Parts: sequence; structure tokens; C-alpha cells
Amino acid sequence: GELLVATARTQARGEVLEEVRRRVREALEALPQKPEWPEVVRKLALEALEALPGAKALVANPEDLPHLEALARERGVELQAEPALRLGVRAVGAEGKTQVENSLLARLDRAWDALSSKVAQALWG
Amino acid sequence: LLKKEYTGITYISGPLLFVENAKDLAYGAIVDIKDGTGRVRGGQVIEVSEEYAVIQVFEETTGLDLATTSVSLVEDVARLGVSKEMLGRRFNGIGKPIDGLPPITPEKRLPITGLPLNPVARRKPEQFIQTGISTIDVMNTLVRGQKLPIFSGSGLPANEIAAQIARQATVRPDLSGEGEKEEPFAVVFAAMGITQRELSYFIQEFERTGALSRSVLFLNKADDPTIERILTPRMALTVAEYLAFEHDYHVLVILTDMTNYCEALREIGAAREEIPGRRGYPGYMYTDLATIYERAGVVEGKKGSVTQIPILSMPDDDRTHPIPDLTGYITEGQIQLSRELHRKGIYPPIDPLPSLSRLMNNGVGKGKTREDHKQVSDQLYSAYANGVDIRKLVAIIGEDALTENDRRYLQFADAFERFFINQGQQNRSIEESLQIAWALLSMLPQGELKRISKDHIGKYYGQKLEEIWG
Amino acid sequence: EAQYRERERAETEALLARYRERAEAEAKAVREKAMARLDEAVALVLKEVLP
Amino acid sequence: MIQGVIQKIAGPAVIAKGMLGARMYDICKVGEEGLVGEIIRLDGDTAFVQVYEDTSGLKVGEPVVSTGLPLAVELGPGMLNGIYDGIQRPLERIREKTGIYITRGVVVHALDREKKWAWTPMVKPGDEVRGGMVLGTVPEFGFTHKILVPPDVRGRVKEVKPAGEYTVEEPVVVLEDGTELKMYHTWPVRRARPVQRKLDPNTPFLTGMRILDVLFPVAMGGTAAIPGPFGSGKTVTQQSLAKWSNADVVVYVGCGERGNEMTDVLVEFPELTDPKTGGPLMHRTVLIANTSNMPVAAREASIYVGVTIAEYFRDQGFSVALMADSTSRWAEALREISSRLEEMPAEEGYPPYLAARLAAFYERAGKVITLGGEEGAVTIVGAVSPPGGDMSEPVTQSTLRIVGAFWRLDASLAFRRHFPAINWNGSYSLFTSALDPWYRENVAEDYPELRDAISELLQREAGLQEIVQLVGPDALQDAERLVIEVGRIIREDFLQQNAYHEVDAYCSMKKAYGIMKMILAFYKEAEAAIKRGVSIDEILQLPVLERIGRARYVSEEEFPAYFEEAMKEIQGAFKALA
Amino acid sequence: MIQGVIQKIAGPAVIAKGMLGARMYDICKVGEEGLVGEIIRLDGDTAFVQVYEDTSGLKVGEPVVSTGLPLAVELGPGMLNGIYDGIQRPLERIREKTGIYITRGVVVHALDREKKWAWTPMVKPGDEVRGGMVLGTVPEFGFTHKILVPPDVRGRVKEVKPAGEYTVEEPVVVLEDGTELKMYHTWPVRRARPVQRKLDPNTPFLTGMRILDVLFPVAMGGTAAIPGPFGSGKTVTQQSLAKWSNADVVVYVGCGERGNEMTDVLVEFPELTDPKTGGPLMHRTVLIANTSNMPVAAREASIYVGVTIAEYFRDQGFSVALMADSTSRWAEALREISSRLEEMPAEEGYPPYLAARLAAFYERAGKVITLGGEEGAVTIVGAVSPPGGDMSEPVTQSTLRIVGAFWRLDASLAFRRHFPAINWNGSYSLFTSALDPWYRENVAEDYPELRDAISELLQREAGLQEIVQLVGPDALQDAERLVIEVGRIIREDFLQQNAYHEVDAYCSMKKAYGIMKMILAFYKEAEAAIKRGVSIDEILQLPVLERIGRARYVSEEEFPAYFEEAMKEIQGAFKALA
Ligand SMILES: Nc1ncnc2c1ncn2[C@@H]1O[C@H](COP(=O)(O)OP(=O)(O)O)[C@@H](O)[C@H]1O
Ligand SMILES: Nc1ncnc2c1ncn2[C@@H]1O[C@H](COP(=O)(O)OP(=O)(O)O)[C@@H](O)[C@H]1O
Ligand SMILES: [Mg+2]
Repeated sequence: GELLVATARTQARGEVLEEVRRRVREALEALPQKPEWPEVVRKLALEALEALPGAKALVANPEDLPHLEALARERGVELQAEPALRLGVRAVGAEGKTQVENSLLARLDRAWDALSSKVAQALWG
Repeated sequence: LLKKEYTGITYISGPLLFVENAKDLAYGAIVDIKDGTGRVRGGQVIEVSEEYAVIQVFEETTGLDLATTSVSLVEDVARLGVSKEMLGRRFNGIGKPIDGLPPITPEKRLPITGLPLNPVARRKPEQFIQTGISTIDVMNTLVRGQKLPIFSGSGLPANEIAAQIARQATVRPDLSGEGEKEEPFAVVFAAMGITQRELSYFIQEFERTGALSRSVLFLNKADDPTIERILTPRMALTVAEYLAFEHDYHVLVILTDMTNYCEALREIGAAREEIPGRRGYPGYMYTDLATIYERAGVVEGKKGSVTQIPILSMPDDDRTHPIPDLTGYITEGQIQLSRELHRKGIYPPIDPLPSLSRLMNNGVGKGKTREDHKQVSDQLYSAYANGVDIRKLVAIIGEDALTENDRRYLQFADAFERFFINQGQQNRSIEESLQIAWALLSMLPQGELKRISKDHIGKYYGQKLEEIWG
Repeated sequence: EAQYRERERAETEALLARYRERAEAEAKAVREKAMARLDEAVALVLKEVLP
Repeated sequence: MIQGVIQKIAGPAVIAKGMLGARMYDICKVGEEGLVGEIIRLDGDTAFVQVYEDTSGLKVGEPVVSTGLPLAVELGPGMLNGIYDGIQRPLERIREKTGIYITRGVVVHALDREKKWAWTPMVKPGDEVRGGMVLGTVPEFGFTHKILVPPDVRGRVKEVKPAGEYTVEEPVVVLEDGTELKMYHTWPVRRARPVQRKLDPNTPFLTGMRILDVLFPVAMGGTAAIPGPFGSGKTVTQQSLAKWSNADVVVYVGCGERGNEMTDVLVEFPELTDPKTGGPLMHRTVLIANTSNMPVAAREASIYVGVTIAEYFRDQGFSVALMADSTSRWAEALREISSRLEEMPAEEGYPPYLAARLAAFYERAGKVITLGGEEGAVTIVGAVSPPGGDMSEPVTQSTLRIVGAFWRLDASLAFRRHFPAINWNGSYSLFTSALDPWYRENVAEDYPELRDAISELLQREAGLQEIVQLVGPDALQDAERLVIEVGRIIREDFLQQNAYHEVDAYCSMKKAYGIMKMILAFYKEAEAAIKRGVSIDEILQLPVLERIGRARYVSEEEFPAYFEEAMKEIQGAFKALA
Repeated sequence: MIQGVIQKIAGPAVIAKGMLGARMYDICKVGEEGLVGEIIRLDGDTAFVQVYEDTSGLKVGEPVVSTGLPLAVELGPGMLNGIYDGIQRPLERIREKTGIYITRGVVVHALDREKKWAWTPMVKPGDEVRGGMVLGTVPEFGFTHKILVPPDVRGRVKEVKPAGEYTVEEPVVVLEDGTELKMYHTWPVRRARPVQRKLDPNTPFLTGMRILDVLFPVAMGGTAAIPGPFGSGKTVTQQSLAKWSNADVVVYVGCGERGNEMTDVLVEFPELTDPKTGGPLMHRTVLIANTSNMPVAAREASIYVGVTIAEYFRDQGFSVALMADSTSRWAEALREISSRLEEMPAEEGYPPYLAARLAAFYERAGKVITLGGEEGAVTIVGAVSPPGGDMSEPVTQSTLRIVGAFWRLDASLAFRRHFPAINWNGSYSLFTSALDPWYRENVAEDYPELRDAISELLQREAGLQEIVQLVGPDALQDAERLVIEVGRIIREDFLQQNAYHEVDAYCSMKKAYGIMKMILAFYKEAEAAIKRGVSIDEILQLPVLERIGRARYVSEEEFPAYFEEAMKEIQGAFKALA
């Protein structure tokens, strides 16, 4: 019975953390319909191009194509647009065998460990 | 952070693959591998250079082609997400849970290889444990903080002995003189290549004694991939060190079948063309077994403890093989099972001669269990070794040509094997075991008992076997 | 033996029912505690994900 | 589709260039004849094909064509009463196609695509099907071959073709995804077929012998291993397991051993009769042959084909018995391809992953409940052939850690023509503690204690025989000689079985229990009569000792009327004793 | 200095490039954390570096900064009552800085830079100093730690700081040139310290254990080697030598062994009392501790730091013991690092320079007269751990050549708890002819004849062992049976010694001389009494055997008052016997 109540409590906590994950998923899904989207695209694209030493090309959205246009015609970087990459940018570095993706859902998936470790003690402490 | 993919795998064979143009991968880093079907395998980086990099792959190597299968980076050093609400859960070899419950919320991220413990910041393993087994209580005493494995064969019941120790090990607080609380044991159960029958026995034993609310299991079945066996004991002992030294539990670690771990590292060390030690096992197997075993014991000023019981399957049931030999060089003591006593019908089949607890002298004696204990142990060993080496003399001159006291040793031997070793599933405390040892020592007169002092032999001698039970 | 068998059945059922009820109460209580406390943390994760 | 050419040929190794994007462990048609090989060691733009056929006469530049699918068996109706080779093509269709010799690279379909099978559906249109769920049934021989959804297919049934008769490639259930479900399906042999839950084995695998079910039993989901040098049985015991068992179907996979055994099984099975449903014995055996003169890289695949077929008949509700014959020859095949691939050996040439491959083979046996709800089991008996006797081998000590029953054969005990040559002092079982309630409800009530008395008599005689070889039969006291005589009656009545006699080839649990009661009644009532003043040289020459000794030659129907009269004779031939 | 970048990381091995101008066996700061490494195999413009911590999280491109010096110890006041790791970092300071886990990249000084010392000088301004000459004097735990001119330092003293309290950094002697001489100096670990002359050894190293000091002795300038299997008695013997021997200082080198058996030495040595003084036992020991889970490349450094610290205390006039356990772990560490060098090995896998390393290690002992004129000694007791239990290994049969005083531990005497498990048949000592006049002067005059008679009785026992194991303990005559029973009483009452009883852990050789004199008096008078004719097994039932048996338990204070009574009881019991 003690194992039953402990599994009940942890399985109740899991769906709460999952729906908070869904809320931040919709928060950064309905985010490009907002004028701070070119600013955040320029910021994360410059972070991807600087964390990749000497890139060659960049892959983005067509709608996200002009918003880094000032960074397009400097650094000597090729540009390309794809609709599959709905979020974030991609940087192909100097040969085609090294690639840096900077999607928003990707950043959520990378940082969600320490994010959840702070979220649980934030909303349960 | 940001996704860092590496295309350009040059070579894939066995457990290894090579990725070129890979400089931001660190040594010891963790990579994951995505093929064209979305299946994400894991792997660890084990050689880095400006030309290429070498990855050991933690799963099967089916469907990995070279035109695809990007290699991405995660956890620049290999870590494990550890928590305190981890004590009713099951995990696979990498640490992903297989119980239906959601993954845990990590309270820390500890490095999975584990740093070595400072010899100044240790503490003597001191406190007597009792395991209800008369051999491991009177003759080869386990104490809290010790690393003692069970050296066994192939048909021998080492798993039943480990489960019996796990279900009846209790410290004795009243004989020790530290008061009383009866703090029970958390159990960390790492298992590497348990088939289905051993796993069924262990989980039925744990759920029958009510221990799966105190235990955490890192399971690795026989058909699971044979490279995650390298990470299984290290992430078991990461959780054990966490629970003992940052929450002050009393963790007992059952490390099943270390011979499968050693053959897994033989596989990954023969994939890399490395010069071996003895019988094909690589030269650094001493260092790997040391970095696993030596992560146990007690520290100073802190309430915790990591006690270790590994289990070894000796291949040709000999002490000479590199796996049990190097194991016995790192660890402190062994409990060695004998096939010679198992065919006679004796459980637990422990012959006391090759088995030895090293630091028994820190947990026995006056004011800890009882003042006669070490001398009783020495006299039991002397008299039973006389019985064992007089059986050969009986075998080469026949039965009737014996002096008296030689038949008395020959009767001490089988009375020992049929009454002191041979018990059932019964839990016998240290007083029943000491009075059965004294009742067997009463079969020999004074003057042969030249290792027990005179006050002990004056106040304990003189009880037969018809008074220790009926 | 019949007496202790029926006593085992009655006591085990009467204790397991209270365990089920305490489990349901604990799950509903932790959900209602977590729901009103929410939307503080979504700003935290949305601030730390974004550059 | 990837089509490259050959770069290098060395034995069965074909290093092929131009293979870029070729997945590992695929099946590729190497050579312009259509040779079957499997891709390992990707290196740059270059594969490494182990071919599963002969490899002579290939030139450099011939096309290798990768198919992009792993090694997969066809699983459906048309398999029982079947002989296959190591890549599942039937040998009888080959000899009716080619000749009496096994030529190189002939393509046939593993199932018969002109056999007309009677369909009877069990899924009405509109239902939802998961993996492993039964769609319908086919009457095969005397069995009921239920066909089932592949384990990676989930959907809703759009249409069902009605209850007629069809070919195995006729799409009988079209799901509402476009997916047609046929009567057969292909499955990769290195992937274990999934289950719902693995149970615990609690019902013995009745081998029909007397030393391999009484003293050392294997349960229904158990694993067993038979070592032993040459001339020590090891083939008649495997064929006795294949003949006289309680298993529903038998997959007899023989890799690396001689072909006279294969033609012996093919000749003398259709004349016999299994004692379960009647009809021929061959209508439940699927036998896979890879003879030692046949190619050597294919006996690796033979084992996986055999255990996948056993798992297929396990996933329907049966109780399969797989006899895997000379897995040491499979270890030699792995040694061959490992040394051809330039790998480091470990302990006499075998690759370091040998124990891992061997554990992944023996782990597939088990007592499970399938995905269709029904329960099934598959047991594995692996004959291992260590070279010089010498049980310290890598293959033997690697298979010894995982199996649950170890049946050691001797060479000193098969030179007295004491068959079966199982060493009763050195073999062991681990299913004895689990099969005790089945014994107490299905053979006797005091059956485990009678067995333990037999075992301790054998242990006592074994300990006593060395001082007999010291001093002779003189200085034995009086009971020291009666232990020897009862032990010899045991090892010449109970622990000895002909398998060529008509009636002493099968032995149910009742007949072995009756012989055990006769032996222990003789010992119990003669040791109590040896202390009322009877010579040991009188107790042996009774006419009832022959009635014990020939008790293993009576039928299963004559035996209870023989047993109660023999108990009357044993109880009455000691009352007149003086 | 010599800047390079990391090119390749594989295990505890870093290839750097751009290091052109670096020398062999230097020290490198590898990485941004500043890990300590050592250059072996420089080629082209690269350098292979073995790192003395673990590399995990390093990556290519990180800089390597060379130093230009080999590995050097700091030698000065402040090493007694101290524990260091393999590169001489004091571990108590590391526990103060870090927590309970030993981290990498931490930097501490070996000697305390904050502790004051009580300098009193011996040189005056206007003196001539050569290397090894004393300068002053500092107290250290009662020890008179005298401060030496470093070797290869010659000059004339300009000024000397007056007597007072000073730190170790303060230049206490400024020479006529610009040279200043602090209280410490660094010294490499592969250049053995210079010396004036090497004496021949004529004074035993008193262990305290009876067998290792009577039958197989060690001179004060001699080496000794104790091999044996696991569980035989190596580490308990070496802690007994660390606990009871007559060394002025003791250097204990844990080279790749347990941490619990260094925690034992840290905890229970301050509770004890050093003989020859009154201060505690921890105040005379230095403790180098490179345990098993510490990084493997530091074990060579750990085995050299101990021998150069022992040479430093030799150069002050002390008599140093060096207990180095597990030189085979240093051999295994060399094997693991030679695997990264992709070299070709000798037998068993070890690199071929192993016995040159062992000869250069064991040759650094041996009773010298130092550069300062006064005499000192280092005596090295080395534990060898044979891998298979067999003493037929490239380490064991190399130390077996280059050592005297070999002490072989068998497992058969350790299965039965007969400690110490010294195999008498496989042990020797080459010093029994050099310690003879010291025995005749400082033990008794008839001591070595008594020792040789003990040795020939053990030889006669080991000669009769063939016959008594073939035929039996009976069918001997009475003299041979008396020899076998006297051999039993020697092995149980003189050789056996448990190292946990209060009395009988230490044994002066007056006491061992008394025990041997009693056993020989018993043997010769029983032999004379059995030639004229008395029964055997009434001499085995005499009550003086209790006196000879308990003779090793009585204290050394009342040992003459026990010895005279026991000897008179021997003659009286044999006189009243007839
Ligand atoms: N000389 C001795 N006196 C008393 N007990 C001993 C002695 N030598 C060994 N023992 C017992 O056996 C154990 C042997 O340990 P140790 O010698 O360290 O093994 P190894 O030498 O293989 O490292 C000790 O812990 C102790 O219990
Ligand atoms: N086929 C292989 N691929 C990659 N590495 C290998 C292969 N065969 C051997 N090795 C490893 O390469 C290492 C060679 O060491 P080396 O390159 O000289 O210096 P470092 O160890 O610093 O890289 C050996 O440790 C060996 O284990
Ligand atoms: Mg040791």
C-alpha cells in the first residue's frame, strides 16, 4: 500500500510537469507571430554562427530569410531557405560535415533537465 | 544550449565507429547517433584527435549507414541525474527507467565515473553486521563498509546466498554499545546479464520480503546490448555514493556477475587492438575493477556507508583465473562457494578455508560482539583444517589404521559440515552460532584447543549437540 | 486456521481500501496544489530557453 | 537501391566498393549469379560482405546489389513437414529443381506459392488489430495454424476476404491504411519477437528418458546443454528428444554435423507416430540442416533461422522444442569470419563477443504469454561438442553460465556401452525446486523423496566405490556391499535405456516411479533383513531381482499389473528368507 | 616556455605538437587546468605525455606548457608525520581545500610555508661548504633534523642567519657567490643521491617477527622481497615491520593498493609508541599513498618519491626502512602506459626495460657513509604480488635475482590460519654469514649453531615428509616420529606468530634464543631417552609441552624467570621419566 501511494503521487507529479512542458511548447510555438521574433532570430543565429568557428552556409525559413539580412551579406556566408525548419536556424560549417542547429524546441530539449530541476522546487517548495 | 551534429562517419565495425572532422568532442564525452529511421543510439568518445574520433556504441549496430547517421553531442563529461525519490524505481543499463513511471526529477548531476575518495577523509570500517549465516558470522565476519564478493561456479546457489544476506542483514546495536535505532538497509542492485531466471528470483524475493520500496535496480538483461555493461556498475555506485554520503543512508550494493562486466571490457579492449594481460583480458582491467570496487566504505564524521557484495562466476571454478584473481587483489575478503559441498546437499555451500574476511578484526572482540570470538574462529579453522587434511590420509591408508584424536578430527569434520555450515533458510544470530561452534568444539578435549585461552575454555566448554537444538 | 484466514482477509481488505483512498486523496491534493501555483515557472523556463 | 562492384575477394569475404549508404547487416546479392551475403564493416565507400554460399570463380568487377533489408525469414503456412537449409530454402525443391548435388546460388521461395490453404477468418470488418493478434485460421495437417498480425502492425480492418481457400500471398485482410496482411510475413532473425510477459517455468519438458527427467529435469521454458566427446551418444539422445517428447512442434536445427543423421531423420520419421494426436511424426518437425560439407558462413544464419521459426510457433500458443546441434560449430564459424575480418582473438581464436552472441541465442527460450493473449513456450537443448573432452573450453564455459540444465556426457562411461552416457555425478539441474508441485499433483505424492533417496544411494555408492577399488569386495562390512548391489541395480535398470528397443525408448513418469519404488522397496526390505541373520551371498540370487531387472522392457499398459505383482513378490520373497 | 597544443587524447596519454625543444622526462602543464604530465617519446615536433591525473573532459587545442625540469621532490623539514600522494601533494591540505573526494588540478606545496622552525646553526662566516655538509639543526618531533648543503653545491659561506624561528623559505646561508641556501632543496627522482662510500652490511634489521629475524635475516643495508598470493600475509607483515622494527624513520609506500589499509595506518599509528624513544609511532613515518583508484600513471612517481625521501633521511645519519608494497602494480602501470606507446613487449606484456627499472630501484639501498662523513642506511622491503599466484613471472623472477633475503608466502599455510605463512622451503637469506659476529656478541655465543640445528631439523622433517605422506604417520620408527613431532612443535610454537595479541607481536631475539634453546633441550634429551628405550607417545603426553607451547605468550620482562623454570622442568620431567 505504501508503494501504491508513492507511485500514485509520482505519477500525479509527472503529468503536471508534462503539461507545463506543453504550455512552454505553445508559448514558443505561438512566438513567431510577434515582432520580437526577428530580434530573437538574429540573436540565436549569431550565437550559432559564433559558436561554429568559420561557418559556410546558413539554413532558415523564407519568412525568417530577411530578418538576418544584415548578417547575410557580411561574414561571407551563403544563405538558403527551407520550410521544414519551422523553428530556429542552422549553420553548415566550412565543409558540409559539421552542422549546428539552433531550433527553439531543440534548446528546450537541451536545457529541460536543469529547467525541470528548478521548476519542480519552484512550484512545489 | 545548441545542437552540434557531426556528419562524416568514416568507419563502422563491431562496437566502434570513427567520425572525422570532430574537434569539439571531448574525451569521455557522450554522443548520440541518429540514423535515417530516427532511432537514437548512444555512445561514448574514447579517442580524440585532429584527424578523427572514436566512439564506442552502446547498442546494436544494425541500420547504421554512412550517408546518414549524424552524431550529436550531449554531456561533455558523462554524468547521471540523481535524486532522492529514486528508491522505488527500475532502470535499464543507461539509466532510462523501465517501470511505466515518468523519468525522475534530478536533484544533482553527478559525474558517473566518480572521483576517488580521499584516504585521509576515510574511516575504519568498524561496525559488526550479522547476516544470519554461521560461517559469515563466526569465521568470516562482514562489517559495515566492507567489499566482500561471493566467488561461485555455474550451478552453485550464489544468488540465494546474496538474497538471504540482503533479507536478514541487520546490525546489532545492543551488543555494539551505540544505543539502538535499527536503521534498515537501502539496496542498490546492479545486474549485468541476468538471464530471466535470476531476475525472476531476485524480484520475487524482494517483493516477498518487502524491499522494493527501499531498493533501486539497474537491470541489464542477457539479451540487452553488451557495451552498456560498462556503464552499469558506475551508475549504480554513483547512486550509492549519493544516497550514503549526501542523505546518510546505509546502502548495500549487490553487484551481480562481474565476469560479464569483465568480458564486456575484454570485448571493447580487443576491438581497440590493445595488448592484453593474462588470457586476453586487457592490461587495465585491474584499474577498472579498482575504480568500481574502491568506491565503497565509510567516511569520517558522516552517518553513511556503502557496503559491497559482488558476485563472481569463476569460469573453471578456480582462483587462478584473471577475473577472480584481480577481484581478490582489489577487494578485502571473499566468500568462496564449493561444488564439493554442494553435491553433498549442504546449503549455504561455503567452505571456510579459501574464504576470508580481511578486516574481521575491526568488528569482533570484546565489547563489540563477545570476547571469545577471534580465538573461537582460529580454533574452528585449525580443527577443520586438521579434519580436511586427515581425510586424504584416511583415503591413502584406509579407515581402521587411525589413532584416537584422528577419528575425533574426522568426526569433527563431518559434524562441522552437517551442523555448523548446513542450515536452511534460517536466521541465526551470533549467540546461536557461537554456541553451535562451542558445541562442536566440545568434541575435542583440552590440549588440542591450544588457540583458545583458559578463561574462555573454562566458562564455555562442555555442551553437546543435543542442547543447541533437539 | 479458519479464524485466522478470515481475519487475514478482513484486515487486509480493510487496510488496502484505506490505502487506495489515501492515494486518491494525495493525487488530487498535489494536483490542486500544483495548479494554482502554476504560471510562475512558465516565465522561468521561457526566460531561460530564449537567448 | 545501391549497386556497387567488387574490390577484393578473400575466402567468403567480398570487399565491395561503391557501396555508400549501404546499411549494416543487410542482405546483398553479390556476384552476377545472385549469391547471398551480409554487410559488415562499413569503411568509407566500401562494405564487407560475408557470403552465405560458395565463393570460388568470382572475378573483380562483378556487381553487388544491396537490397536494404536485414536477414529475414518468411513466416506462414507451409513450414511443418519441412526441411530447410541455413538461409531457408527447401532442399527438396532444390533437388527437384537442380539435381542430387547442392549447387551454388539457386533461388526458390521458402513457402509454397501454389499450395491452396483453407482460410477461415476470425476478424469481422471494422475491428482494431494490434501486433500479434490472430486474424484467422488454416487447417495445416492435424494442427490448427492460426495466422496473426505482424508484431509491428497496428490498425483497423477495412475488408476481409471470405471463408474460401487461397494462396499464401493472397491479401486476406486489407487494413484501413492500405496495408495488406498476407498469410505469411517476413521477420528479421536477429530481432527477438516481442512478448507481453515472461512467466516462470513450472511444468517439465518430458524428454521420455529416465535420467534426463527424473534426476536432472528441464522445465518447459528451460534451457539445457549437452556436452560430450565423440562416440558418447549425443546424437541418439538428440533424436530421442525429437521423437519422444511432449512438445507440440520440434525445430531440429543441426549446424556443422554429419548428413547421415539428416537423412536418418528424413527416412525414419514419416513411418513413426507421435503419442499426442496420432498421425506421422514428421508433421510436427521443422528440420534445418547445414551439413559440414555445406558452406561455413551459413551455419551462423542457421541458428537464427531456427530460433526465429521456434519463436513463430511459440507466438501461436504451442510449446516448441528446439534442438540446436553443435553450437560449437557455430562458434567455429564465428571464429572463421572473425579471423577473416582481422580481429583480435581471445582464448583459442574465438572472438570476444562469442559469449554475448551465445547468451543472446539462449535468452530467446522461455515461457511467455504472447501478444495474442495466449501463452506459449520455447525450450532449447543445445548440444555442445568440446574438442578433447575438457569442459574448460571457451564455448562450453560461455554456455555454462546461462543454461538451467547441464547434461554432461562421458567417454569412460560410453566405452562400456552404457547408453545413455549422462554422468550422474557431475551433471546438474536447477529446475528441481520448481517442478515439485507438478510432481506432487501429477506423478505421485512421495515422488521427490523417492528421487532424493535414489540420488543419495548413487552418491553413497560413488563415494564407496573408490575404497572398493582400493581393497576389493572383501573388506566391505555388510551394508557397504548391499549399497553397491542396489547401486548397480540402479545403474543397470533405472539409469540405462536402449532407444533401439521397441518399448524401452519411451518412459512416462509412472513407469520410472514404479521402477524406483521396486528398487527402494528391495533395498529397504533387504537391509532390514540383512540384520536378522541373512548372508549377502543369499540376498542376490533371488528370482525377484530379475523381475526388477527386466521391468524396463514392459509396455505402458502392462506395467501397473506388473508393478503390483512385483511388489507382492518383493514383499513375499523376504518373509520366507532365513 | 615551450608552448604547444594538445593534438590527441587517448586514455591517460596526450600527444602534444609544436613542442620542439622539449627534453625527455620533463614536466608539462597539460590543459587549462594545469595537469601534471611527463614527456616520453618525443619525435618530429611532437611529444607524448603521460598525465598524472585523469583526462576526461580535456579536448584538442588546449595548450601544453612545458617546464624544463624532471620530477623533483622538495626535501626539508616537515615530512615526518605526513601523508603525500605520488607526486608529493600533502593530502590533508587537499582535504582542507577540497571536500572528501580527491580532485584534479589542485596545487599545494609539499612543505608548509607558514610553519616556524627553530633554526640553530653550525657553520660560521668564513667556512667552506661542500655538498652534503651540515649547516644547522631544526627540531622535529624530538628528531634532530639536520639541514644539509644540497649535492653539487660548493662554496664559501658569507653570512649565516642567527639562531631563531624561521620559515622554510628564508635563506639562512648566503654563500660568497650569489647563492642562497634555504631550509629545503629540490631533487630529481631518477638521479640517485650522491654518496661518499658504500659499506658492507654487518648489522641486522630487526623485524620483530621470529621467523624473519631468526631463520631468514636482513642486514641493515640489505634489500628483501616478500611475494605471495592474495590473502597470504603481505600487508599485515609490512604493517608489522612498520610498527615494531628498529628503524629510526620509516617510509611506507602504498603503490597501487587499498585505501582502507592506508586509513588503518593513518588512524591507529598515533595511538602507538615508537621504540627507542617515547614519541608516537606516526612521528617517525612518512606515508606515500597512491591507491588503486587514483590515476595509474603516478605509480612510477609514487615508487620513486619514497626511495628519494629515504635517501634524504639516509644522508642525515638515520637508519631508514622503506616498506614498498606491490611493485608489480608499478610494473602493471608501465604495461598500461606502454600500450599507449604502441611498443612491442617482452614476456607477459611488460615492457622490456622493467628489470632495468627494478635493478635501479633495489640498488638504491645499502648502508653508506654519506657526503657529510657520518653513516646511514636504507633498507628496502618490497612486496610483490604475483598474478596467477605463481612465482614464475617477469617481476618475481627479476626481483628474485636482484634481491637477497627472499620471503615466499604460500597459500596453504594461510588457508589454515597459520600466520605468518612463510613457505620455509622456498625462502632464503644471503646474510646469515655476515650477521654471525653480531649474533655472537649481542645475542649469545652459541646462537648460530642453535640456528643451524633448527634449520637441519626442519630439513630432516622436510626429508621425511615424502615417506610419511606416502606410507603414513605409523610404520615409521621412533626417532623419525620424534623428528616429525619436534618439527610440528617448532612450526606451531616458534615459527607461528599472530600479530594481534598484546604480547607476541614483537619478539626480541633473547626471547627467540630462549625458545630455540628450550626446543633443542627437549629434542636432544627426548632423543637420548628414546634411544635407550622409552615409548613414543608418552613423551607426546608430557606436561612440559604446555610450557613450551605457552612460552611464546609470556612477556619479555618475566621471560628469564619463566625460562629458568621451564628448562629445569624439562630436565626434571625427563629425569623422573624412565
Ligand atoms: N601475520 C599475520 N598475523 C595475523 N593475521 C594475519 C597475518 N597475516 C594475515 N592475517 C590475516 O589474513 C588477512 C591477510 O591480509 P593481507 O596479508 O593484506 O592479504 P594480501 O597480503 O594478499 O594483501 C589479514 O587481514 C588478517 O586477517
Ligand atoms: N584500429 C584502431 N583505431 C583506433 N585506435 C586504435 C586502433 N588500434 C589501436 N588503437 C589505439 O591507438 C593507440 C595508439 O596510441 P598513440 O596514437 O601512439 O598515442 P595516444 O594513445 O596518445 O593516442 C593505442 O592505445 C591503441 O589502443
Ligand atoms: Mg596488500
